Amino acid sequence: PSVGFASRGSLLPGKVVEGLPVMALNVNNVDVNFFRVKPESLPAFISQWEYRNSLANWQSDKLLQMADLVYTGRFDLNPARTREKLLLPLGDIKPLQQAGVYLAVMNQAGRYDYSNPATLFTLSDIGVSAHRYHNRLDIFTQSLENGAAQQGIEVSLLNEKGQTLTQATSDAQGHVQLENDKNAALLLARKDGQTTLLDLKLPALDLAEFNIAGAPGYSKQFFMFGPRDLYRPGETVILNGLLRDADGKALPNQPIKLDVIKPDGQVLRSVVSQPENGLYHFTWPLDSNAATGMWHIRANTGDNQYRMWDFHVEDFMPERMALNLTGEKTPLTPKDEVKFSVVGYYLYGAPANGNTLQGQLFLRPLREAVSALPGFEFGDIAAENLSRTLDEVQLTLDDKGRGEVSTESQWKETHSPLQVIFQGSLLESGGRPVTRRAEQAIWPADALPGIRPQFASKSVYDYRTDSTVKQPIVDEGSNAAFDIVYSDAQGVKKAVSGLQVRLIRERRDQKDLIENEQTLDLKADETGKVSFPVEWGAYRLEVKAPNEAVSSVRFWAGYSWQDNSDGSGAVRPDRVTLKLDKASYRPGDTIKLHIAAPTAGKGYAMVESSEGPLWWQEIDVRAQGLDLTIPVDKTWNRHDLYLSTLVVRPGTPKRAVGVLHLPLGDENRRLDLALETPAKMRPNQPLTVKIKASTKNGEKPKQVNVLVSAVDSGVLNITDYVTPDPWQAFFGQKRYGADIYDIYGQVIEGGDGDELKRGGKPPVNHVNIVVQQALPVTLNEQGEGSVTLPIGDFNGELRVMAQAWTADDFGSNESKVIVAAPVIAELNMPRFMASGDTSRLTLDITNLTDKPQKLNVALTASGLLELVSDSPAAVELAPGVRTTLFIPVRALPGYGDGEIQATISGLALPGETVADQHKQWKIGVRPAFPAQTVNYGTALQPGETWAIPADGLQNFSPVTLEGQLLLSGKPPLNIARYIKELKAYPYGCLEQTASGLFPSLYTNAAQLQALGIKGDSDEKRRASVDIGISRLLQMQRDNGGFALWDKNGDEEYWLTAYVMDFLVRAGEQGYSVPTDAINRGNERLLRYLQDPGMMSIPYADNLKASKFAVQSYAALVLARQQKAPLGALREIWEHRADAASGLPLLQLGVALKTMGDATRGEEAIALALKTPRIWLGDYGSSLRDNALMLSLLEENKLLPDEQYTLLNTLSQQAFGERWLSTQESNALFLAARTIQDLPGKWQAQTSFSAEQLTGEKAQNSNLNSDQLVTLQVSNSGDQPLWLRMDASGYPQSAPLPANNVLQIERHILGTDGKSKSLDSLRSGDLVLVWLQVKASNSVPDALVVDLLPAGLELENQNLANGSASLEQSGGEVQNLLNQMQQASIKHIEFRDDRFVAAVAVDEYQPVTLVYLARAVTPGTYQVPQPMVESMYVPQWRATGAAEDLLIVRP
Ligand SMILES: [Cl-]
Ligand SMILES: [Cl-]
Ligand SMILES: [Cl-]
Repeated sequence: PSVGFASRGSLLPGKVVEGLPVMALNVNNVDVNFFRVKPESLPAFISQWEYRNSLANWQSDKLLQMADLVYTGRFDLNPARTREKLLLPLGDIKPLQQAGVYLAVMNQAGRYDYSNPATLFTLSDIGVSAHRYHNRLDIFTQSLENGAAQQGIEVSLLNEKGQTLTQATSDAQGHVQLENDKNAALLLARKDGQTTLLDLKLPALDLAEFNIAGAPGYSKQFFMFGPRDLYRPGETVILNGLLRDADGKALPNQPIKLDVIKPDGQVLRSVVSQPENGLYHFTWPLDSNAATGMWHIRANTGDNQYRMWDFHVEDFMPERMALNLTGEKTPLTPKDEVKFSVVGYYLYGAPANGNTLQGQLFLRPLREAVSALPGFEFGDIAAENLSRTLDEVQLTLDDKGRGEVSTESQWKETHSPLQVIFQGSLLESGGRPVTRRAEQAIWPADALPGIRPQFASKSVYDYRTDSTVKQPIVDEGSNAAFDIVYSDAQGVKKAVSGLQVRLIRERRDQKDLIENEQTLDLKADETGKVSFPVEWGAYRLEVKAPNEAVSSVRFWAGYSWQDNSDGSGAVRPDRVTLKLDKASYRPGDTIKLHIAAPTAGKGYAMVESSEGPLWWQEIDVRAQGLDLTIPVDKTWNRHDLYLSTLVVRPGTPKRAVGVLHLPLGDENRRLDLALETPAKMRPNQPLTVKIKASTKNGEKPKQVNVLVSAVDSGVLNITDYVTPDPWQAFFGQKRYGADIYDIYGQVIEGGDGDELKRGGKPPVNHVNIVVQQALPVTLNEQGEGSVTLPIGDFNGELRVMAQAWTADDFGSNESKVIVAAPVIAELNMPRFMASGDTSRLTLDITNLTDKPQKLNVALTASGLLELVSDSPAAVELAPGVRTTLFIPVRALPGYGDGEIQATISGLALPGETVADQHKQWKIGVRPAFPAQTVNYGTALQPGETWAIPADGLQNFSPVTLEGQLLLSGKPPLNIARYIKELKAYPYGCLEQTASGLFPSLYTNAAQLQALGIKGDSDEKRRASVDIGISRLLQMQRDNGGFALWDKNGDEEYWLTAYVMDFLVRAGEQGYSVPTDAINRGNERLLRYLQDPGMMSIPYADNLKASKFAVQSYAALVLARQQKAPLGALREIWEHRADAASGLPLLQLGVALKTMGDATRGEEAIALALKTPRIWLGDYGSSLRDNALMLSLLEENKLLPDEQYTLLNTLSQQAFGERWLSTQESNALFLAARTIQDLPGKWQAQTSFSAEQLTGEKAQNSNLNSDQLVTLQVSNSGDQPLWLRMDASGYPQSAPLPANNVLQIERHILGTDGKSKSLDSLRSGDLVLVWLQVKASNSVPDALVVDLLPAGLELENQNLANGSASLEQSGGEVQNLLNQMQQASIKHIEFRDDRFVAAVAVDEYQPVTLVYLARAVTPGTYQVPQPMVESMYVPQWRATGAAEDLLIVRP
């Protein structure tokens, strides 16, 4: 009993019309109404309509207000009881033959439903295909069916408002060139001869199947390069630069502005770089307190289009070993055993003989099985057990440093492609791994079916998994389109017949209901396009190939509440395989292109750039292929040049696109750079690099400049660093500078360092980073030169890198130099040690001589290190043999460094004298517990002095004690942070009305503008107060009391005092309130003081407390008018014990003082500031009451010291409050509106300065323990100064677990999801450390510092290539990972001695954090407690439960 639009397209052709396609079942008569959309403001209609399937009855009023009804036509059909689709004769409708975009709303004759089927369309046989560029836009007009009517004058380009900007004609048969805008919205065709709609708001055609990728530097090229992309905090960043034009040619000496960007996006430093001999060179030191993450240097050549140079800043350890994990290139069959070949070796040139390889084998689905087909999914999504942990790998490499990893197949009957991932960790003799990942593809057949939905993927919430996930969605009652391909691993589409295309409806709340079935035949290099009528709910489209291989994609049918993925539903055109005769072309050459389209079709063939086309027209394509000539022009001096083709053929006219990069990079512009270095060398000796630049036929290397660098391979392998190539930078394939738009897809068919200070001074890491960069040299007449780089005490591999340049000639080369001693003696130690820890250090002595060696190793420990044993080892080593000495050590108490020294004897050298060798290794030591923070804050009056309390810095060790002193002229409470808007609202009930106007009695537009708060004009605000008064007066009852809405309603006792307070204050602020109303109100307030017994508050939990709050408020309002009888006040005072808050007592106190009883008045006020805080009925809270008490004290100019105490308390309460009620923000605004009205100027004389300190804003000053213990500050100003003192450092001993506001707990799980037994921990084990943080109020700036036991090392997730994955190894704690994904995390840091997370937490949302760690150095370790604290409020702090010692076994 339904009828709806089947095509859901935006354009039906004027030729082969057949009207609008409609699918009906048992519906004989259909009433359709057509509406012509108003030409003006048409983009506003499209954005509101969003190309829907149906029209909502309420939302129809707004949408159809910009469209006029032209025809009301009913249509006669003949179905009695099949759901056949049919035509709609539109040719007889004369108003529809006119220009404009139409909307058809159909309904069953006498049916009334919530929504009726609706579609937006245009009747036209015109087919435009626009091309967008950075400045211009070239449109190509055509025609549907047999004919390519190219003439195009009719181009209506409308903006966001809905006004046409330009319209003209050009080129052979017809074409048009127009000015492009950044905020352009539409494009329309023809004045009277039909209309074609094309909008720029829709995503441009997806060219994902085409190689249109490259650098976006179409303008003057600036190649940013350096010796590495990975730095440690405290290192000097080296960056070089060469500026050239679009064709790599030299240009005049111009300055380039460079900015250093932090991971948070803030700039650190800005410089103006000037070139020296055509070379740019930027150097600056990273602070030791620098943030870890992806930093970058951004360059500005002058085009204001930034050039980026990314670099990691991490606590990395250079790799001392190389690990190669190799699978098979070709996918395995489901019957095949999975095998990985392992190769490990020390970079100093020796195999990893006997080294342990620990690892994980995982089974995962291989859905993105063909890289050549991006977006195409392969395999059954409904198939179970495709994600598993296969085995834990534990093996020893042979004498050659070789091994093999294998697992028998446990997926022999799979119909879906799978993958086996080996996450292998090759371990050092100390336990530190070198981790790598290898993947093995498994294919159920040689060719598989692949599915790509043509519809967008939007983020839809799923309450079955309680997590929002982006999934391909389509509107309910609309057809779902899909691209189906039968492809091999390489991407070539194979011919197949008998594909079981099945539309399955998944159970909502029995079994999966098979909705529709199909049979598909595919041709080679053909993309199948299937469309199925979809109803509602969960769906799955599965295609089965005759070889039994099954592939399926899940999709939801329903509503979209915006939240769309950036162009997820973009049109993908059919491919036109374009072939070229030569691999590279030049200005003197002539290109011969073969256009091999799927079928015949007219359109265009051209050469493009980012500034426009260069071969504007070519129109024909005939038979099966077309070889055409393109003469490459001499003025084309750029490498962003591409080729493009378009073909169309009617049956609907199927469109196909072809795109290909035109290579213009000549090989004669490349320098033949040769580097001659020795293959092997000794440490502490200088390395010599012999450079030789040349080129064939020419052989003239005129003034060649060479920049030589040498970096440790163990640094470069972490980020698989590629040697910077200047030829590929300036001449390599640049990105496609165009965007293609066409309508063939819509055609109808039918401070700094402060976080590290809170955690504690990190121990120093003494690792050696071997990096060298010599000055740029000049090569002589022959093109010869030499660079000598001094190499220190390094044992490993060194990568020699060189960059060469002239004006247009660029070269790059690399060579590997092994730096190794005759006998290598290397010590493996943890990253740091804590006080009271024991670590088994390992010393590897390797004989790299051809002769046997006899040595003595003498060991001693200095600093905060001591040897557990004696180790007076006698070492005898045969050629190429390595031994490992176990050196157990203990870390002494305190913060500092430790050292192990080795003096080796009997080193027999050939020819050379036998002399003693010396080696030193340092380790950083720190306490095994987090730092504590002491915080002080006070306002110093002029002349007055502040000194640090004697009991303050007593628990800190002076060595690590650091502090921060912030001085300012304004209080720490910033009202703009809590109040963004302050506007009058004179409507609603009695409470709402008074609450929307109370702040409006005191502020003004000038004050709000100075505060940075949005408000009303003074005129609007005053008019609103007057409206509110007149409304409130109508709620006054005959007894003078006030009701909630009407004068006849029940009396509201607290609100009567509230509204009376408002109305009396309104009078003092220049507003008129009738005298009779005030008198009646005051008479009623007097009844409250005299008669609390007649008060009916039945919902009150504490009736006496409620009655007391009413009387005290009534008392203050009458006393401010000198109308409160002292007898009544004294009798209310006798019941003071009834108060449940300080506010009623402070109000009563002010009343007693005002009316004459200063003794009882001062007693009440003093009692109020000691009394802590429908339910109570007073609409109150602690926050509100503290702000009202503050205004009361200020207003009555009493207890200024108590005012400063409440102001600091308020600042912390506002900070910790999720949302503020109207009365809280009102009270807070009124208490803090006068503090920013004072200047920020301040003066102070301090203990740490001989010169006076002055400023106009808050100026921080870092302090050391000498300064802090004698810290004294004096106010030398005429205004009060505000000081904040934060001191941090390790205590002398470990404190006990404590918590205030915040809560933290730590638990360690194994990768099996079970609790890990902290004794049964072995060197190499991966563990999941789980933190849970809770809070009794909002902590927007919580800093989680989890100091590690020295035996645990973090798996740095930022350096994915060199570490184990949290995602892959955390499958058994997916609940915890999902909880963590929901947390608001500012940043996460994987440091040497700690895990750090900056997070927001509150009472309704506990935070879950999970991190992956590895047990490395064997020993017995102290476990520091987990810590969490607020940066702004350091008193919001928690230390988790004390844990048992951590034992790491060998
Ligand atoms: Cl080991
Ligand atoms: Cl006030
Ligand atoms: Cl802060």
